[PDB]
Amino acid sequence: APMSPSDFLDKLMGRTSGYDARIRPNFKGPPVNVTCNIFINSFGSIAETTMDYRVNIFLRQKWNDPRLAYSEYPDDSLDLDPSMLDSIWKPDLFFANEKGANFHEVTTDNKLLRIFKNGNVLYSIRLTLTLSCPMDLKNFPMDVQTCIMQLESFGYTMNDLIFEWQDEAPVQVAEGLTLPQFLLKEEKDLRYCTKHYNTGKFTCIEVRFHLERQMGYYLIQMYIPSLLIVILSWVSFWINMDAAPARVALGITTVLTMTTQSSGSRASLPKVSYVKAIDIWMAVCLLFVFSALLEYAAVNFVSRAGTKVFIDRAKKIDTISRACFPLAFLIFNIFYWVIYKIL
Amino acid sequence: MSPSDFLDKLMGRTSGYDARIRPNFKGPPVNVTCNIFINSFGSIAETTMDYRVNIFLRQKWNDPRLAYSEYPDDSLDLDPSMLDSIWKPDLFFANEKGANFHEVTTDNKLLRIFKNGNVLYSIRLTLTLSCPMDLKNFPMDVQTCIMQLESFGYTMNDLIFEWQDEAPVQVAEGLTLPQFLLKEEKDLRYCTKHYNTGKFTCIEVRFHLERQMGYYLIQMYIPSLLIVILSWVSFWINMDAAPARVALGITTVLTMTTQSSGSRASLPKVSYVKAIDIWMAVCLLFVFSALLEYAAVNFVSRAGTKVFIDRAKKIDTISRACFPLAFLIFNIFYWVIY
Amino acid sequence: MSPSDFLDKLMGRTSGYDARIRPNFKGPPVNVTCNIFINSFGSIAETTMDYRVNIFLRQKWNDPRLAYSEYPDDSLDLDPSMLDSIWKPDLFFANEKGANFHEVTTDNKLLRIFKNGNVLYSIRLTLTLSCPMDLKNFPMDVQTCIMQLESFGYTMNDLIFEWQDEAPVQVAEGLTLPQFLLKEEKDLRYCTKHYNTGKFTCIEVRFHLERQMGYYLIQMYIPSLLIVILSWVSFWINMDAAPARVALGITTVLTMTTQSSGSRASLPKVSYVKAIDIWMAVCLLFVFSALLEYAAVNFVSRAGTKVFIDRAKKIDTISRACFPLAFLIFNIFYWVIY
Amino acid sequence: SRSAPMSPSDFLDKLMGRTSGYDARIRPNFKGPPVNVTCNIFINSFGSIAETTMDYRVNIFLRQKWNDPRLAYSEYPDDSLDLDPSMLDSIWKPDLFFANEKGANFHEVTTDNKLLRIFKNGNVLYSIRLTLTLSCPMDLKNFPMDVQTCIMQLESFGYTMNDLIFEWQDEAPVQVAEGLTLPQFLLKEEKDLRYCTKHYNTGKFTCIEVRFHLERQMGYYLIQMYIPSLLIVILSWVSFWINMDAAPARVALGITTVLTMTTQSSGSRASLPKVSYVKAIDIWMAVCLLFVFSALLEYAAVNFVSRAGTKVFIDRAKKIDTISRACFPLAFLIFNIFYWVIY
Amino acid sequence: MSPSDFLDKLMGRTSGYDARIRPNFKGPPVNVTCNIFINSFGSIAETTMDYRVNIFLRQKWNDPRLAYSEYPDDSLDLDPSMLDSIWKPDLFFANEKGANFHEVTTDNKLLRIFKNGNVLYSIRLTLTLSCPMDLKNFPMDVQTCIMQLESFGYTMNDLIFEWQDEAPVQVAEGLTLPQFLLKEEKDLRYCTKHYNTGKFTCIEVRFHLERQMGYYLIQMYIPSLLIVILSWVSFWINMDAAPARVALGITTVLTMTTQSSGSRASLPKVSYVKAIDIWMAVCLLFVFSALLEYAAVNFVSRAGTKVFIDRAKKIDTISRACFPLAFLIFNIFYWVIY
Ligand SMILES: CC[C@H](C)[C@H]1O[C@]2(CC[C@@H]1C)C[C@@H]1C[C@@H](C/C=C(\C)[C@@H](O[C@H]3C[C@H](OC)[C@@H](O[C@H]4C[C@H](OC)[C@@H](O)[C@H](C)O4)[C@H](C)O3)[C@@H](C)/C=C/C=C3\CO[C@@H]4[C@H](O)C(C)=C[C@@H](C(=O)O1)[C@]34O)O2
Ligand SMILES: CC[C@H](C)[C@H]1O[C@]2(CC[C@@H]1C)C[C@@H]1C[C@@H](C/C=C(\C)[C@@H](O[C@H]3C[C@H](OC)[C@@H](O[C@H]4C[C@H](OC)[C@@H](O)[C@H](C)O4)[C@H](C)O3)[C@@H](C)/C=C/C=C3\CO[C@@H]4[C@H](O)C(C)=C[C@@H](C(=O)O1)[C@]34O)O2
Ligand SMILES: CC[C@H](C)[C@H]1O[C@]2(CC[C@@H]1C)C[C@@H]1C[C@@H](C/C=C(\C)[C@@H](O[C@H]3C[C@H](OC)[C@@H](O[C@H]4C[C@H](OC)[C@@H](O)[C@H](C)O4)[C@H](C)O3)[C@@H](C)/C=C/C=C3\CO[C@@H]4[C@H](O)C(C)=C[C@@H](C(=O)O1)[C@]34O)O2
Ligand SMILES: C[C@H]1[C@H]2C(=O)N(C)c3ccncc3[C@H]2CN1S(=O)(=O)c1ccc2c(c1)OCO2
Ligand SMILES: C[C@H]1[C@H]2C(=O)N(C)c3ccncc3[C@H]2CN1S(=O)(=O)c1ccc2c(c1)OCO2
Ligand SMILES: C[C@H]1[C@H]2C(=O)N(C)c3ccncc3[C@H]2CN1S(=O)(=O)c1ccc2c(c1)OCO2
Ligand SMILES: C[C@H]1[C@H]2C(=O)N(C)c3ccncc3[C@H]2CN1S(=O)(=O)c1ccc2c(c1)OCO2
Ligand SMILES: C[C@H]1[C@H]2C(=O)N(C)c3ccncc3[C@H]2CN1S(=O)(=O)c1ccc2c(c1)OCO2
Ligand SMILES: *[C@@H]1O[C@H](CO)[C@@H](O)[C@H](O)[C@H]1NC(C)=O
Ligand SMILES: [Cl-]
Ligand SMILES: [Zn+2]
Ligand SMILES: [Zn+2]
Ligand SMILES: [Zn+2]
Ligand SMILES: [Zn+2]
Ligand SMILES: [Zn+2]
Repeated sequence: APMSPSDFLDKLMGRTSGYDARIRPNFKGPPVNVTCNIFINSFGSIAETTMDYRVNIFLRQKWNDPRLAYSEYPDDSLDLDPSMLDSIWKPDLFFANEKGANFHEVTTDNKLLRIFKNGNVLYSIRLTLTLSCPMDLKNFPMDVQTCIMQLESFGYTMNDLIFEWQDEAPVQVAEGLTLPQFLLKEEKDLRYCTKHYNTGKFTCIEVRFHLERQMGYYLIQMYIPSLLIVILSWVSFWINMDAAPARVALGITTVLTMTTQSSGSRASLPKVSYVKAIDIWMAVCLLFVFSALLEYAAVNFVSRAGTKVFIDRAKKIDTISRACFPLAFLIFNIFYWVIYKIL
Repeated sequence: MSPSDFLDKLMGRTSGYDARIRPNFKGPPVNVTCNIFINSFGSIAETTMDYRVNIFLRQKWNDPRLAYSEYPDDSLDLDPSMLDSIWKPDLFFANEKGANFHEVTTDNKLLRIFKNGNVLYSIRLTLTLSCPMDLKNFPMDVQTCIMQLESFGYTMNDLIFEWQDEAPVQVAEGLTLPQFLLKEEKDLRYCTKHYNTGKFTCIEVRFHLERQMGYYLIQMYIPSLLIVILSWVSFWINMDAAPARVALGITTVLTMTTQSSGSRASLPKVSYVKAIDIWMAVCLLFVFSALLEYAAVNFVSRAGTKVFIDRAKKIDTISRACFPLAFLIFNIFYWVIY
Repeated sequence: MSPSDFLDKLMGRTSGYDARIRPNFKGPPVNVTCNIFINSFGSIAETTMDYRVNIFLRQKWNDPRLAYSEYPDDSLDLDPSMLDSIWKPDLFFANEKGANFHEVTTDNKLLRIFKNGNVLYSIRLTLTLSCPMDLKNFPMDVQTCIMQLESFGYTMNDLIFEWQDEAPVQVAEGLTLPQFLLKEEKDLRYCTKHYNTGKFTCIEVRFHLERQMGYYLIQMYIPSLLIVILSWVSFWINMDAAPARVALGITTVLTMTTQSSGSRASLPKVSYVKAIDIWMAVCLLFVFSALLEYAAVNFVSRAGTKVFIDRAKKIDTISRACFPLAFLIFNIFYWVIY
Repeated sequence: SRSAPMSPSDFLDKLMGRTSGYDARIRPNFKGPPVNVTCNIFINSFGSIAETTMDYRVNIFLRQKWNDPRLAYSEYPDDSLDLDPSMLDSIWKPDLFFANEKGANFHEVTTDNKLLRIFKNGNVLYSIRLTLTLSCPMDLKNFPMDVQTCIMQLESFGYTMNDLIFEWQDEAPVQVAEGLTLPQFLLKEEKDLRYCTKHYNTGKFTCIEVRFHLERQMGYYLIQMYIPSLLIVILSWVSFWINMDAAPARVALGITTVLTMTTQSSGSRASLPKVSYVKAIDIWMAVCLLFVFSALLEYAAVNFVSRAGTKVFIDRAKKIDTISRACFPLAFLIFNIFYWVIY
Repeated sequence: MSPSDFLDKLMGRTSGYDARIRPNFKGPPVNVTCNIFINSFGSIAETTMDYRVNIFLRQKWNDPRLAYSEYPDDSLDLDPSMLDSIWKPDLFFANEKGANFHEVTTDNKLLRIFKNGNVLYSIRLTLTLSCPMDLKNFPMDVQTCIMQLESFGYTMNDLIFEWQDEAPVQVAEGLTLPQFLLKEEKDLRYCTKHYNTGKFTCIEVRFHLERQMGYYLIQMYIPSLLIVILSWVSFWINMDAAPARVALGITTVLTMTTQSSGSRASLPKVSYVKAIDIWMAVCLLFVFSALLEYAAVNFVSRAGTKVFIDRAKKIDTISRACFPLAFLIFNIFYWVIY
């Protein structure tokens, strides 16, 4: 008859085992090789203001512990109760760019422990992580962001512990996982982030996600409504020059609506000190609207004396402006959209 | 037999019971029958794309090691501290963003065992669950929010989940949602997962949430009508009054833009066209056209000759009937489509 | 007898006491008498539809195993660490959204035992309780917020809750709420629950919260009067001044819409008509009619003939008396109804 | 013959450990008079004073002193001994809680922020660092020239007055960190001390109280509230120097000042709780609104009496502006004299 | 010697080691040498007057009880669970508002011991530290944020802190702050505390944060210029156009007030004059004077006599050159001062 599980666990890692979790596998020999892979269950809360993003993952860690090799059962592997994780050695993996992180204990510890005949261990744990993602917003809202995730050892130096991504499918994403503001690109870069502190040299592996911001929201809520205000400023040119309060009021309100439009769009962003692509658009839209008001300043000023010579001279400005600003604004959009579509 | 001695022999020191070993450990998978009582349902957020729920999660399964003959009682209600001593499933919620137990004034847990070794295990949980939303038809949209009950560590050969046949999901009497109607029919299905670590049991319940329309009539649709109707009073005003007709034309356009942008403030920044965007867009055309109407009236009437003053006067008389007509025709189409 | 030896024999190692067994375990249900002291009452949120409270929860019951004769004292005040050694009820709050104990500087708990085995158990708790609100009469509404004390694991045959006869709910002296008046009368009743797991004891207290009106007079009703009264000054202005009368008519309409929408910002998005919606709607009619009044005046006076200029002049003289009259008549109705 | 003094390990074991027979569940002088606990606090930080939630936050060192005869020692000549704070679990100590506490926490980084010192005669000094959010009911009648009294109640939860009594130190019970400033308030030097002895249906419990006096700084409200209101009132007066024929200009100027004043008034109430009594800022805004609203009614009169273009009425209307030009600046100055003198 | 046996003899059961006793307990104070690695630096809030940091805190000291000769290794890297078995300093952060350890996936701690008994102890911490700010020169202000490392329980005769001589504070490569520049030079000093409980070791590091100006040029200073320049176009407009010049004068004043008040929204309510208040105040004078300029032009030109119409015309011609000049002179002064 085969050995009872209770007796087996006691002899392998319990009281009678002589197993010490404070000693690493191959303790006098070469470093432990931990093979990592992650399953991304959820990806979101991508905040420009706080410059971070949230992720829910299953972190898988694989390594060999010869002390856990067994011959008592024919099974290729054994699925163990996760309470046995406290009894075995395991890597001290932490996330270097983590701002917040927690385990999941409902309804029980969200953990998995599997051991193989030859002493291989599979250790999966569910984690929620808030990771820092420094952003370059120069091309906002046509920007593309690279958010990273660093898996590092806190206490073991490179001679004792080394991390490594799986060869096949290191990062997996849940089927049908969508982000409302971004597109998560299929290609994820993998690299080493090996750290050198004054305490020594520590293993660190990295994955980089590429996030492309979706443009459609900004067309509807930012670019189209700015067009509306610029087009509105042009109706001044089809209005009678004698109607001063109407043309001025129409010129002012477009300028002020454009400033609140511009400042309101910057409300959901961090206070960076470089020029963004949306700042260029709003600046130029503000010129075209501001020029339409200066256009009437000229029309009102040259037409002071009611002599036909000046009334017609002022009339000439409106006829030119009626064609030139719509032309000049179209020329600007050609340049603008080509620059941020080509580059 | 004294309860103290009984508990010791069944699951305590003298029992030889090992909670690290599942029931029927060398045999077929443990069949866990689940049912939930929804105590509270709310915090349905479009922005963060999730909802909050307070539930009693009931789990039923058979553990032959816990069968008893010492008492005639069909079942025994045990102190929940004994839950630490017995095996139980590792149920987690796959789409959970936040979750907690309830420990006031004591652990909000229930443990009941039956003669034949059946276990009833109820626990009170608060869960924040993710609910991806399709807002194409907002605010006449209907949302499907799910809840996945999954095993983290046991594969399908060791552990299987299953909904109760009779009344798997129960809702507290008189439970109302201020923004939504929770439909009576809940879909039940399997979400069985296949990871690189293996095949894991997963069962799913889908709630159907129908957004209540009344709020948006009062705070969104009626006040937009008011601005469109306001733009039409321009057509009954004297054409000579340029500042009045222009100012009235502008303010309606700007009030309409702030109205439109303000309605999008409580929503996530999605990149598709919503039903409210169509309404505001068209309302903006009718108000913007009313201003362009005066641009025409002011332009054709430049020279004070009677021929043009009457020609300009003709535009207002047509516009007075045509925009109210055209706007009514639009509402017929709009409300019929959705 | 030394206290150390006494505690050891009553509930410790040598006692044979088992906290997993209830008092009168083979007999009738344990009668727990509850009373609460409300230390703090506030954070009453309409949006999230809940309120926060800080209380001392007192529980009284008899455990014959804790009867003593070793000391003449009527009762003994025990160190609260002994609460872990005795049986106690599993009271939870059914409508609790959040709850916590208080551990600074030590556990905020009290344990007192009496000669005959009676136990007094007081614990300080902060609770966030759900309070579904009816805002039909807002801001002249009155709200009923409840608090349910329930057993999670014991059925009615094993455990029954009951309010004290004398002063079950006590309130700290000078406790005031800035937005509400907490009425002196609190309703007490049974909320006995029937789940598929059985029948569970539940007792309930209902607080009546009357919203204070003064804030809304100053920040909502008076400023709306100001805008309505402002619209009437148009009628004392020259009819030739089109831009002035129109601009004055528009700005009052738009100020009234932002006034109306801004007042709904601190409320949940409910789909029924509130009393404040009626007021703002009617105020909007009187302001909107004042603008339509000038549309008529400007339209009938097109040709500068004396017959129409006087006919248009007649409208203003009637309107000067009729709208102030009609608005006063509306307030008579409105304030009398609510 | 001078033998070696007792080892600390053995000493702690005999005083409060295994061999001691010490029971932390029994109070000092258990069959005798009440334990006299002498309290004092050091205020490390004082802030987050919120009108809306009606509370304030404080970081303190809470010192408690009392005598436990069981902890008297003669084995060392030292007047006192500084003990590892893990020994706090082994001794009896008071059950002090803060009666008006809405939130409270200990500090465990990098170790427990606690101090335990014992004296030859059995006196104990126990200091613990706490962050507390305390409720402070506010009277805003005189806001923003209001003065607030925020209290802090130290109470026993489980011990009645016959077993436990609290008492402030005679010398310097409340100490404040040097250079501690509050941006919105001035913390007055004088702190009131008194008894808050509680009588519940569970009995009579010791309670001692400290009252802080917080005087709100006026400078912020001059710059952001009072001066900008003056600007709008002064702006309304420029109407009186404008031509009476210019109806749209005088009306538009009259309206915009009224509406700017309402948004000014409602915006100032945004950071306050929704109280149902009249505040001092409500009086100011109300009167400022009268002066601006009267300036518009002034033109209603000017426009109405001057209907027919006859010289008699045009001059009669002209007389109103000349009186108003001097009377409103006078009347507004008279109001400020009254207003600022009252508060 | 096996590691298990070695740890048992050095600090475990057979060791006789007592973590409640400090190294050199009857002798001179323990000298703890501190150094920090700044992994992250941010959340610098003016409103709450604090900042957040993520660090590795390194502590070095000698414990002769931990000296070893059993292995030739210069040092040994120990499992961090052994930290509970050894004595270590009670370092706390005096100006800490919030602080936490990091336990994912295991305790983020490092323990290394040397032959001679030296200990290296590194722990990862997130800290929210208070940073009182002087905003007199905002937004051209420079801030000094400090970090105090103090002993809570040990007086100066038992425990002394000290910064490392070489590289006490290290910063992660490529660490940038979006609003500030973290200066390379960090001041180090002693903050030794004297309470009524005694004299306690305290060492301090001061970071110098220079606020980046570019954001405020784009979102604050340039848009204010735009409104001031807009006010000047009034001077090229016909004096007969009263509603146009007044409306243009008003809207610039009101846009400037909302501009000014909106810039103060992200700041604490301090009662001293800031540099941005001076700028907005002066910008408000130039815009307010442009409106008073027309009050003069409209008033002196009452009677249509050529003498006054030209006299009023003279004011505009002077104002057209003088305000652009005077505003340029102001900017020369302003930007040179700060
Ligand atoms: C000269 C200003 C007057 C008032 C003109 O303003 C207007 C029209 C009327 C006037 C003629 C409108 C104005 C923009 C200007 C034109 C300006 C630009 C096209 C850009 O800026 C210029 C000058 C600027 O150096 C001050 C310079 O950046 C420097 C410093 C930078 O460090 C961060 C550095 O990276 C760089 C290398 O070098 C830049 C390259 O080039 C453009 C960047 C300005 C955008 C401004 C805005 C966008 O939204 C802002 C806000 O939400 C609002 C309410 C109004 C906008 C506005 O006010 O827009 C706003 O502030 O035209
Ligand atoms: C008809 C609208 C035109 C544009 C008129 O608008 C104005 C004046 C000009 C036009 C003549 C102004 C308008 C109110 C209307 C008159 C309307 C009422 C007195 C009330 O509503 C009516 C119709 C309503 O049914 C559409 C009906 O509800 C029932 C049936 C519904 O099912 C069909 C059902 O769901 C619901 C639960 O029970 C009701 C009993 O009775 C009143 C309730 C409307 C209030 C509206 C408002 C209050 O604040 C809102 C907002 O903050 C804002 C910015 C402006 C307001 C406004 O716009 O106020 C506002 O939106 O007059
Ligand atoms: C007299 C005001 C009239 C209405 C003038 O207002 C205007 C133009 C029109 C009028 C002529 C506009 C006004 C500024 C003033 C001129 C004022 C200054 C240049 C400064 O202030 C003066 C007086 C001030 O003492 C009241 C004094 O502070 C000292 C002494 C105080 O002890 C008496 C003491 O407590 C204090 C701590 O230190 C100071 C040194 O000097 C300047 C500081 C004022 C700035 C004001 C503002 C900036 O943004 C604010 C707000 O976001 C807004 C909406 C409008 C602004 C405004 O309203 O700006 C605003 O409120 O001109
Ligand atoms: C065996 C451990 C550790 C130890 O406790 N001792 C006594 C020795 C003895 C001889 N040589 C090395 C050690 C150290 C290192 N090994 S270990 O490689 O298994 C180990 C164990 C735990 C660790 C660690 C390294 O880095 C930080 O956490
Ligand atoms: C008996 C357990 C587990 C174990 O510890 N041992 C020693 C053996 C021995 C032989 N065959 C299988 C095992 C595994 C599996 N069984 S179990 O089915 O009861 C079990 C128990 C706990 C588990 C688990 C599976 O997966 C998740 O956590
Ligand atoms: C004695 C307990 C409980 C138990 O553990 N056993 C062994 C028996 C034995 C015989 N009859 C009943 C029991 C049950 C019931 N009793 S109890 O009434 O004291 C009890 C104890 C704990 C409970 C509970 C009821 O409801 C839920 O939590
Ligand atoms: C000695 C304790 C407590 C106790 O456990 N016993 C057995 C007795 C015996 C005789 N008289 C009184 C007691 C009580 C009271 N004393 S005590 O004064 O030290 C005490 C100890 C702990 C307490 C308490 C009072 O009230 C709050 O919690
Ligand atoms: C040895 C400890 C402590 C102690 O427990 N005893 C018995 C004595 C005996 C004689 N002299 C001093 C003591 C005190 C002080 N020492 S200690 O320096 O190692 C120490 C240990 C722990 C401490 C502490 C001081 O202050 C803060 O917490
Ligand atoms: C602590 O050690 C440093 C060198 O590591 C030394 O310079 C300093 O003097 C020591 N401090 C004391 C108080 O002895
Ligand atoms: Cl206007
Ligand atoms: Zn790539
Ligand atoms: Zn369905
Ligand atoms: Zn009642
Ligand atoms: Zn005082
Ligand atoms: Zn320096």
